[PDB]
Amino acid sequence: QTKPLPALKLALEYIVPCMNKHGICVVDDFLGKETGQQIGDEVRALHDTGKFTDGQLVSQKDKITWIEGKEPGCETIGLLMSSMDDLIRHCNGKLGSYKINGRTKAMVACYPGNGTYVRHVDNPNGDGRCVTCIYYLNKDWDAKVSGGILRIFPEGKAQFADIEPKFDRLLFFWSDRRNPHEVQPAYATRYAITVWYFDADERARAGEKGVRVEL
Ligand SMILES: N#Cc1ccc(-c2cccc3ncnn23)cc1
Ligand SMILES: [Fe+2]
Repeated sequence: QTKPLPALKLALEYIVPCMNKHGICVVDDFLGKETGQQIGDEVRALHDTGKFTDGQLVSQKDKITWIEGKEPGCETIGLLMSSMDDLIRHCNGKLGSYKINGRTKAMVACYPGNGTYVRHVDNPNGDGRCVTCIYYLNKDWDAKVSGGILRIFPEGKAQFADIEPKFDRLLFFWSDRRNPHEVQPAYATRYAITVWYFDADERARAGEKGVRVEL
């Protein structure tokens, strides 16, 4: 007896108030089992064929790739991105005073899970990114056995959030200092896709994390 929520309804009746109140918003069953397993297979195919780069080489002074959405074998990742963009479009105007004029490409990541991430802020220095969006791909993830919980500590609140990296879960949170977060050790392989959305004013006033594409 079940139906998908129209994006406008999901954005305005849930995402906007959740974000404005808590700065964090979880949406389960975002795309359904079929589209989600297709994304998983595409992500796993990229990994098996050796298209990922060591993530420690990116950050220094996990394994990742950046997906635009139109590449061969990434069609459904492109659809995920379109569906995310639609939600943000229906929100835009009402997520704080942000006006979102773009986003990064999709960061597709494999986290091997062998006791691997410390508390950090995604955007500490006003790099322009205002909303972090993560989509998880781990079928039948059991956190008791496997770990890998994202813990978020909203700043100046007497509460925190424990987000399992669950299949077909879409997560939004403010990328700035409001949401320091850590990832507890994991003991199985994980896949996720992260996109960051840009506020126009902060972006204009400021690698691949600094590349704004249109929605
Ligand atoms: N599944 C899964 C999965 C695991 C770890 C992270 C990860 C790594 C490093 C920093 C960071 N910040 C927020 N998530 N996250 C993201 C997704
Ligand atoms: Fe993070």
